[PDB]
Amino acid sequence: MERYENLFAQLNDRREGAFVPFVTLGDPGIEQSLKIIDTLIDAGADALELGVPFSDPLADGPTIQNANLRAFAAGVTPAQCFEMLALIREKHPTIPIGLLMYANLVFNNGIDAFYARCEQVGVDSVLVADVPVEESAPFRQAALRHNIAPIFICPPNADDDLLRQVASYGRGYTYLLSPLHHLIEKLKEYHAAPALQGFGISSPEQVSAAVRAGAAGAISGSAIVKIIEKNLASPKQMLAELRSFVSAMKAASRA
Amino acid sequence: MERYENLFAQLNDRREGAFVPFVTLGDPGIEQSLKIIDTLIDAGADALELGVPFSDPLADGPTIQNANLRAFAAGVTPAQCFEMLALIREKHPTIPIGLLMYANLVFNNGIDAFYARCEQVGVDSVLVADVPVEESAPFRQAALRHNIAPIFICPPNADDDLLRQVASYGRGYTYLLSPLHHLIEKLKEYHAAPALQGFGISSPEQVSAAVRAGAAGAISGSAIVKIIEKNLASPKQMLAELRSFVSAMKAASRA
Amino acid sequence: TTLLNPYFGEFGGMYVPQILMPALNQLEEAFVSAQKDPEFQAQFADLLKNYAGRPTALTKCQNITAGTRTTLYLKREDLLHGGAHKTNQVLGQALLAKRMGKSEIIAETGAGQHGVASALASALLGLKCRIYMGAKDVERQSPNVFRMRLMGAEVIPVHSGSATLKDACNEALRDWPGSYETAHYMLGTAAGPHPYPTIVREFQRMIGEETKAQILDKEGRLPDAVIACVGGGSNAIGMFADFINDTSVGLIGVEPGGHGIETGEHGAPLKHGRVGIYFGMKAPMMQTADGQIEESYSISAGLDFPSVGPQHAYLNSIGRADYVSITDDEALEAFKTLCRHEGIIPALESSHALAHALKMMREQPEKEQLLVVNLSGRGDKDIFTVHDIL
Amino acid sequence: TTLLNPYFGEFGGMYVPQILMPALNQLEEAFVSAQKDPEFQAQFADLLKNYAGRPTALTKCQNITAGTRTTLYLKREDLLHGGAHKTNQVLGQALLAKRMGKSEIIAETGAGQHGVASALASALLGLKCRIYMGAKDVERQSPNVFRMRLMGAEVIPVHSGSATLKDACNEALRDWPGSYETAHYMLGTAAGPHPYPTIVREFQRMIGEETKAQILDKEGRLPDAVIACVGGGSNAIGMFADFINDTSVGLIGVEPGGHGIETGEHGAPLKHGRVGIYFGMKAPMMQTADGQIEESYSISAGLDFPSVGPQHAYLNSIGRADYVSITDDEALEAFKTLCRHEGIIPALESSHALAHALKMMREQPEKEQLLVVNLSGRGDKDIFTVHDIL
Ligand SMILES: *Cc1c(COP(=O)(O)O)cnc(C)c1O
Ligand SMILES: *Cc1c(COP(=O)(O)O)cnc(C)c1O
Ligand code: NA
Ligand code: NA
Repeated sequence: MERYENLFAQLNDRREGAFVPFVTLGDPGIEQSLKIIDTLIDAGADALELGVPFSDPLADGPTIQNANLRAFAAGVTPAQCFEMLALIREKHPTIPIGLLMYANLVFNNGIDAFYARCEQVGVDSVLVADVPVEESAPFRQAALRHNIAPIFICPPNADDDLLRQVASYGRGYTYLLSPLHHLIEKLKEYHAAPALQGFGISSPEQVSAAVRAGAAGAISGSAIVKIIEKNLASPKQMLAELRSFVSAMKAASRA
Repeated sequence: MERYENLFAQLNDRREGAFVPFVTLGDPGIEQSLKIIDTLIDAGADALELGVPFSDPLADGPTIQNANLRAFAAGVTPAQCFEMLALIREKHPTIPIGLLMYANLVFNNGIDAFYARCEQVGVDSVLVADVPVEESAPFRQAALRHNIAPIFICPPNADDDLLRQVASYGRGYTYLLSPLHHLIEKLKEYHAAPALQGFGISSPEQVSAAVRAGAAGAISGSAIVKIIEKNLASPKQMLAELRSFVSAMKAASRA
Repeated sequence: TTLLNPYFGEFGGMYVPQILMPALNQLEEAFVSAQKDPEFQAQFADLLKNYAGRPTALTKCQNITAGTRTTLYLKREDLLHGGAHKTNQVLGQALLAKRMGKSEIIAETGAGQHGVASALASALLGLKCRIYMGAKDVERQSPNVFRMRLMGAEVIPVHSGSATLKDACNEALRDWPGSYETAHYMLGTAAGPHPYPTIVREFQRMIGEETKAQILDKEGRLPDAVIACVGGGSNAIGMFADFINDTSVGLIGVEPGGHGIETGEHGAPLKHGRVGIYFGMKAPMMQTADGQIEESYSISAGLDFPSVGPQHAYLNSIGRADYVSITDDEALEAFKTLCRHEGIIPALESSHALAHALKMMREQPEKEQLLVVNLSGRGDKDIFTVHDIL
Repeated sequence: TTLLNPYFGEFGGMYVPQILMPALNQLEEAFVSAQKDPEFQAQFADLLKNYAGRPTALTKCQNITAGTRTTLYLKREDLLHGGAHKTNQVLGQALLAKRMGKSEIIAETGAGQHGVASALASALLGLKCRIYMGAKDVERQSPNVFRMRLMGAEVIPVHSGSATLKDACNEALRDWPGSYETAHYMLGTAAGPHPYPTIVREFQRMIGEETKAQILDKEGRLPDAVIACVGGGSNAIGMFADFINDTSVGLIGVEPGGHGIETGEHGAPLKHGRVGIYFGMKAPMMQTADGQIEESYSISAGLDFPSVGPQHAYLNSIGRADYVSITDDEALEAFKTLCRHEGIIPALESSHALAHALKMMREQPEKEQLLVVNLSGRGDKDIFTVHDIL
């Protein structure tokens, strides 16, 4: 499948950036998670990034730490997340769906089986948070054999050798971690996958700003997850305020 | 004065041993102590050994440790003991009175002043528990200048040099700490002061036994002090049982 | 790209977020420079001799071995300043921070002994030290938290996850990408991402170097085995390294068997866990079937690291070292036995290595064998755990 | 009659009951034999090196002295096995017991550290150890009582008198006349009747011998002063002895000033008590006007001996050594200051000697001076006394 290539062509036809929310699967429970996700899509998300709860999410700050706490308080496991993903794909055939994973959950019971499971349920990309390009070869090769895009982060200070390697190794999109003007042009120069700016994006003006700098779009997670966190004892308020935020953020991305 | 020489001549004229009780001055208080002492004399004590309460009586076992505890619970001090001694001497002019002291109380404010105070109140001898013959020269010399007998202990295993030194240095009586047949004859050989057996004497048959072995008599303290200890809340019972014990012990000493 | 190999066979590596790679490559390059720099070697040796008290004694224990053909020596890391071997490598790491121009130290700790080590070294060397510690371990390690604070370090409780050592390890790894320019992360065992397994080995290898010189002086030959407990692997690899190429010398590492390996309540991932990837490395881990990391259980709080250094999983796979386990009650017996027969109070971590030497002696009392136990620490800290249980 | 002089000027002697003299003369004669016997010297040196960890480091403390002309070194008795200098002389005394054919050891102790020392040495050397301890100190020194019992010693509470250290000293002196044939009394400081002040000095004099060799190696000249705290006098006389005939070297002993010498609540009998006779000796004592012995007060429980060794009262009277006092709050400040600026936790007893060195530096910061403090012990035992007060 080439869901990301299809998306970014569509959004280039409309001179529009993508707006891509992040949530933890299962937070605050499977049924409410599946409604949160359907609300994100109906409110305008162009693609989703979705976390599988892990015991030691050493690259995440407190808001996502606490999302994973909530999902584990609900008994969420990686096998229940893959059931969720198959359901979300059967409702929504074209939106790209990326996972944010920690290595041990991909390596667990075998890296090629993890990427084969992704391909069976309809996942489009996987970012493994603690696999740097230097350790990535078995992950990227297994991702490519099962038609999954391996996503890499380009750090703010990435030297030229690191830009060329992210360019060569990634597919789908490049995660440009948050004056990106130089790293964006260098990425285009090396024919990298289109860039999505991420970390910190929590307001419409940043969405606009990332698209103006030349990125293809922006990802936001803590800001979406804080809305869940804020609204736990009013699930219907939760859906409405998620809808209001996403609709705003995606409107900032339109030309 | 030569109160001990007078006593032992009198008791030799009657082929009798001396029976000499020990008590702590002030136990369990000054007034009851002064009645205990008068009871000991009326019941037949030939001489008295009297302790001045000291904070660290490192040569005494538990019964006397606790006598000193009781005297300090009553506020007894060495100056109050010397007032007591002057009173006891004014009631009783001929009985010999020996003190059992710890060194620091004699050295405190000067060894010659301590023996001068003894001589003023009418004390006849002083045994300092923690002054061995090797350290005794200033004590014995000051005792002799103020006509006080310095008493030494002859340990059960005393070698010949130690027997000769106790013989030479002591006066009044020799304290033979508890088959003494050899140490008794050696003492007589060296013209020692007559021997009083002490430690453990608590029954009449031992009094008899010490006199038969050749000693001039016997001293008993813990046994007298346990009668005080046993009878504290019945002062009149205390006096009666002290009278019964001393009368028994002195009768064992008669020929 | 690295200067040195980040793996030991399949195990090891650098599994950190991309933004942390430059901090690891910078630390690697500083370390290869300092290992060739004779001035850095003489500053580290002078601190280890005149500050920490090296060399430490090698004590024969003739009362424990009587009536058998075992001769047992104890390498006395309990006499090192701080009471455990952890001081050696903190001093080295602290001097590496200063050589890189850093002013601040980040450390994690579980039972508290690495925190104290890092806080003493930072006080001596004028570094500003902050330590992360799981909040359930702050609550239960009152005395170490106080020591750290006396020594000027900032102790930061970590409440996420299980609020124990692995959660503090994650928090250090979340702070360093924003601070590596002026802060060095002084990792507490021979594990984590390269270069840490190799730097901590090299900064603890004086344990075994001294032990070889001392046993050749006293017996004229090498040991039949050297035996060390294995929490994360630092004291054992510091005893083993200088003996790896002496092929007749056995290398025995002892993991905690807790209430017994069948109960599942143990801390023995090298022989009873599964390989995973976490804390920067591929190594055997305590983990669930689905890959969530779990805690290690032991009566000794210092054997709580839930994996193991990658060089021990490699020396096991090739057969050069052998790894065993000792349960809480064998460790407790060995602690009581050393206190009463040699007048030495051993840490309960080191008591697991002594317990295994005692079983080698007792199981075969007429086998002639020369054994060295690395007595990694003193056990004054354990005397009321031992009280309350008995 | 003795082989060696039992006095130091007016101070010292043998004021025990007659029945104890043969035990002292026998111990004197064994000790003069062992001091000439090269086999006894090589058995004691091997235990002090391979068991106890001698020699101990001499550490320069450049962070404490910055911005002044003081250079301060700390002689590291805190790194000795057991955590304090008391181990050195217990090992010697234990070997003297065995050379006399004794099988049993009697000791007294106050804060518990001598009890632990004596129990470790008795466990190593196969002696049966009983210790007397005032019952108010058993109650307040739970951790040391337990250590002793772990090491196989019998701890006997003493309830008489004030139920503190002097009361345990009396109880030892009441048991020995019935047991000296098979039991040796291992006295805990350089005091008591001859020969103990002289035997404990000789068995602690390696402190100062090592310090002289170490400071000549590192600075090429002797110290301007060596400074040690004075409870009963053992660690100080072990630092001072090898320097007595180096007339340019100051010898400063520091007694505890408690809440301040004017309050009367102190433990400084050498300079603020009166000479008396007790525990076997003529020496300055804490005593009432009428001659009852009193306790010493200090925040440090180990400075509780209520007199002082006779050789310090003599070295004071002739002007060879100088003795001062430091209050509880100066000791506490010096403990906090060493923890934060050198990463060393000192015992509160030794903190009194460090406090006085800090006042010599701070009072005259441009005076050039080379100072050695004897760091008699480690202070892990004190960290919550220090907590609770702050
Ligand atoms: C922490 C500690 C250990 C375990 O750590 P390793 O890295 O495996 O050495 C062992 N002994 C002591 C005394 C410890 O403090
Ligand atoms: C007991 C002790 C002291 C005091 O005893 P001294 O005989 O005066 O040395 C001093 N420091 C430590 C650490 C102690 O344990
Ligand atoms: Na482990
Ligand atoms: Na004192």
